Amino acid sequence: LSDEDFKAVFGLTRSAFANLPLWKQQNLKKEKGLF
Repeated sequence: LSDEDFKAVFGLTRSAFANLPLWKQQNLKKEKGLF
């Protein structure tokens, strides 16, 4: 997924995602079915 696609899926950029704690990233990926 490119940045725009990622933002379309997660509602935030990959940078904003990386700005999140890794457990939050885990939960988000698991939530959005991309784990």
